[PDB]
Amino acid sequence: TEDLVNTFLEKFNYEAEELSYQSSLASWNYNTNITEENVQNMNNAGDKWSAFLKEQSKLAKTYPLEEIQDSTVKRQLQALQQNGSSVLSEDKSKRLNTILNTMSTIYSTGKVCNPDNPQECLLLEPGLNEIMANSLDYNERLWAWESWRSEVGKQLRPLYEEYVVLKNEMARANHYEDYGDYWRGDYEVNGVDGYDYSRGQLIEDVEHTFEEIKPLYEHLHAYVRAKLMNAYPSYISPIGCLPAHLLGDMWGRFWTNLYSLTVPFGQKPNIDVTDAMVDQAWDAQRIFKEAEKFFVSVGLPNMTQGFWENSMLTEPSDSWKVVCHPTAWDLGRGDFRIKMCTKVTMDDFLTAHHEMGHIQYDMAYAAQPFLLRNGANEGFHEAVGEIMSLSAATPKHLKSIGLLSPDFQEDNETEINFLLKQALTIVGTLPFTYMLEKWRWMVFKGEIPKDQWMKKWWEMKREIVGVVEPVPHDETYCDPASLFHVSNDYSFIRYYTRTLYQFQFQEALCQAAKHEGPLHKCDISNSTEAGQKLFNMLRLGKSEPWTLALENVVGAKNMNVRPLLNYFEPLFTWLKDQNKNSFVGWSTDWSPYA
Amino acid sequence: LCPFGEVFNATKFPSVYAWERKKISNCVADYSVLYNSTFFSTFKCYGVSATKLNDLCFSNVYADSFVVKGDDVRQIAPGQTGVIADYNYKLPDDFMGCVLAWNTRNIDATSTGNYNYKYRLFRKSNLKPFERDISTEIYQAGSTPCNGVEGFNCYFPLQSYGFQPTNGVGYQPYRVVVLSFELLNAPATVCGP
Ligand SMILES: *[C@@H]1O[C@H](CO[C@@H]2O[C@@H](C)[C@@H](O)[C@@H](O)[C@@H]2O)[C@@H](O[C@@H]2O[C@H](CO)[C@@H](O[C@@H]3O[C@H](CO)[C@@H](O[C@@H]4O[C@H](CO)[C@@H](O)[C@H](O)[C@@H]4O)[C@H](O)[C@@H]3O)[C@H](O)[C@H]2NC(C)=O)[C@H](O)[C@H]1NC(C)=O
Ligand SMILES: *[C@@H]1O[C@H](CO)[C@@H](O[C@@H]2O[C@H](CO)[C@@H](O[C@@H]3O[C@H](CO)[C@@H](O)[C@H](O)[C@@H]3O)[C@H](O)[C@H]2NC(C)=O)[C@H](O)[C@H]1NC(C)=O
Ligand SMILES: *[C@@H]1O[C@H](CO)[C@@H](O[C@@H]2O[C@H](CO)[C@@H](O)[C@H](O)[C@H]2NC(C)=O)[C@H](O)[C@H]1NC(C)=O
Ligand SMILES: *[C@@H]1O[C@H](CO[C@@H]2O[C@@H](C)[C@@H](O)[C@@H](O)[C@@H]2O)[C@@H](O)[C@H](O)[C@H]1NC(C)=O
Ligand SMILES: *[C@@H]1O[C@H](CO)[C@@H](O)[C@H](O)[C@H]1NC(C)=O
Ligand SMILES: [Cl-]
Ligand SMILES: [Zn+2]
Repeated sequence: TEDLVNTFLEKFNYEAEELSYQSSLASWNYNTNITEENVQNMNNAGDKWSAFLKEQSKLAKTYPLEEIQDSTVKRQLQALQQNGSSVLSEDKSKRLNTILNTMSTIYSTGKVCNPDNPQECLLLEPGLNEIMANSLDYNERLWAWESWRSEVGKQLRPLYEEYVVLKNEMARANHYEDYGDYWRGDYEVNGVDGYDYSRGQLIEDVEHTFEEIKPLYEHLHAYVRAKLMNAYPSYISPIGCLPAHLLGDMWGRFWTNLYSLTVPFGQKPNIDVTDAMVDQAWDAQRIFKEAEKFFVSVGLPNMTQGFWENSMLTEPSDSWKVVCHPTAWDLGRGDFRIKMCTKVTMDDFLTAHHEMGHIQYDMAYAAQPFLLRNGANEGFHEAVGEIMSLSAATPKHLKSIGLLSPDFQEDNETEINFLLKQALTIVGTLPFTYMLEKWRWMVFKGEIPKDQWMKKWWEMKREIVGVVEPVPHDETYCDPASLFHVSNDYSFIRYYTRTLYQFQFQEALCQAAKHEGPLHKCDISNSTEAGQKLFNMLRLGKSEPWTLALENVVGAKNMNVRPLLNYFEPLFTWLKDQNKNSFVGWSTDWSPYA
Repeated sequence: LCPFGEVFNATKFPSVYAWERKKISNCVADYSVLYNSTFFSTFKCYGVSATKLNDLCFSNVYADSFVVKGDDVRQIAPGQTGVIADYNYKLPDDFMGCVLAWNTRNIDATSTGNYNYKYRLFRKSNLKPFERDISTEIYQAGSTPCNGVEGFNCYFPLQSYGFQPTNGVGYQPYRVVVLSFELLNAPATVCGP
């Protein structure tokens, strides 16, 4: 019986190569040409690959998982068996897919019109996002914030209600507690002694690690609030929460756009020499060849010939449509490319190292069998790509490449400016991410009644995130669904886990590189020792459990907040002194309304 | 004088599961056409020297032709245990010849996909050195009989390569020619001048 699974997977692995590569080749043509001709061809090849997974997963369950001894073989059959969630009515699943498509269309096509000038009707991107990121008018931002939740937000309320019912019915039929328990299975390690992990242990570890982030976030909140009181006078209380429409985007997921209002030492020049670095045009090939030499110096292989022949490295002509999201592609059969709408700027140069980090990960685990070609968990890929742009942004690397002036002055004030910009993006999103998943987890678990969704949502915003709603929202609203990841059915805890992982990786690779100064000044270039430690994790794929793959690089079997907190320690001590005459913490009772 | 171009520069090349054999004897071998070429990408001579063989005499040469992907070329060597080396073409541990291979993506790969080249994926036992198997009988991995129809634990033995020009080097079509040298009791029939 153990030999039967071997012959079964040996056909699955080779028939998957066919359908996965054809569905990936067809998917590429749509992203390189948006035309109904390609939209239908892409979907057809994807439908074949989907129907394949239907039958193969049912057949995979017929073999007993526990009757297998080979760990690598047992792990392969499990992935196929766990892929079978076909326990619903053909009509109700058809409606669930209709609900999932309706919410996606409402979110992507939702438009709001300016009440002063109805000629200007704005959708989310671009428009409302430009208002939430650049406007300094309290009322203008309040309009866009409230409109997106009162128009498209309310339309998603009934859909999300039925979305929860159908998703929980699907999960409970697969021996899951709820749909939240379903998503949490990506971290579950059932088997291998000493390396296990449960679908509830994540909840405990996420809340534990978040408790150590509270002091750092409380001081970033206090510093931002004080700076925002000067920007929006008479609108913010020195002891209350921050109004949601003043956080830099539609939801407050990132405080990146608040840097202009919260810059510590604005008189120092910014290291983003994008304008003058455009004059150093070079070419798109030079940008990615520089990214290539980064990984080559660390001991990783060069980019494949298919990358230089089959990838979108610029923007061809005008008669050819192209989607502009940056993506790295591992289509299979050795086909590696990157598609990204990039010019000769500098912020994409960091993302170029990020996306090429995804390719290096995809290249390394290609030796593993088909079912095992994936990151250790959902957070492993993004953490790998983030440390590349993390090292490629240091002044030392920029000096040695010939991009920054050879005599740049690194004061202790320019160090705070950079770290503060990082904290607004990296640390500001941690309470937002955890609180959002904490709300969805409790809703799926049936702990939040339907008549208390928005009441519990904003009760947690004021306590966990320290953000108060500007206008009261009754149960007709559905502000969670006003975010892409919520209404488009995507787990969100991956952004919290990868953020802790990426600093564990960087700390491990910089210690392997024997970095001297602070962690934020580390660049693992020319460090073959750091690459060997990283490569030992990339080559594993999803073969070994995520706890072991994490242990191979950082030395731990679980998340760790210490590397993240040590990265921001120079800023944390500076924030504690800046807030000595302020008020750290917030009252959950103050609101901009009455 | 030896028909080497008829084997290397041959138009159609066979599948690895149904590899072909050509027996060459009584001619004047010019091995300089082979080792003085960037055309070949591998050329690993086991048992003999790739250069010294030009001034050596043998009895007959057996040129074996077939096609495998780039990652399957490393199995065409003495002592290998992959799928090609187990079910398609096994070289003996005492092999005395040269294995030549070169990339043929522009010839053996089409944008629509070249599914012509096939290989045997399942077999009861392994292949003895230089054995061949053309059977298309439904492989039975379980106990329940398979009759002639496919189905549960009943799999067709032959699988086909997918040769598209966007595949990586490891998945691109390579044409392999396994020159097998031997000497019987009569040691001189083909030799270099
Ligand atoms: C059931 O399985 C299918 C198919 O997965 C297959 O089987 C598993 C065991 C693995 O071997 C897979 O390699 C194999 O294809 C699942 O559907 C697909 O799931 C994959 C990912 O699991 C989706 O592809 C990608 O998903 C990434 C998740 O991080 C996305 O991230 C990108 O990463 C690239 C790196 O190159 C970068 O450019 C970016 O960082 C980017 O974020 C990526 O966008 C891409 O979508 C794929 O879309 C899914 N397709 C379908 C048709 O579902 C399915 O989820 C699973 N169901 C379960 C487990 O319940
Ligand atoms: C398969 O076809 C190739 C051509 O595509 C053949 O290569 C040619 O081989 C001949 C000998 O058979 C070479 O001629 C010799 O060239 C040298 C100089 O290199 C010259 O000094 C000699 O006098 C003689 O003319 C020829 O150069 C060579 N050309 C190319 C382009 O390779 C090959 O022989 C054919 N057969 C095989 C590979 O078995
Ligand atoms: C280490 O990395 C640096 C760059 O990060 C490399 O130094 C550059 O090398 C190029 C050509 O090799 C020179 O044109 C540059 O002038 C060098 N930079 C500086 C600042 O001088 C270096 O080659 C890498 N390897 C070693 C061993 O140092
Ligand atoms: C886009 O397509 C170009 C030509 O392909 C053909 O025309 C497009 C409009 C589609 O209908 C496609 O199905 C056709 O086969 C390609 O030359 C080009 O590389 C493609 N990608 C980009 C980014 O231009
Ligand atoms: C990477 O490029 C260098 C320089 O050309 C080369 O020596 C090395 O073999 C290459 N590595 C590959 C292609 O894996
Ligand atoms: Cl919200
Ligand atoms: Zn990425």
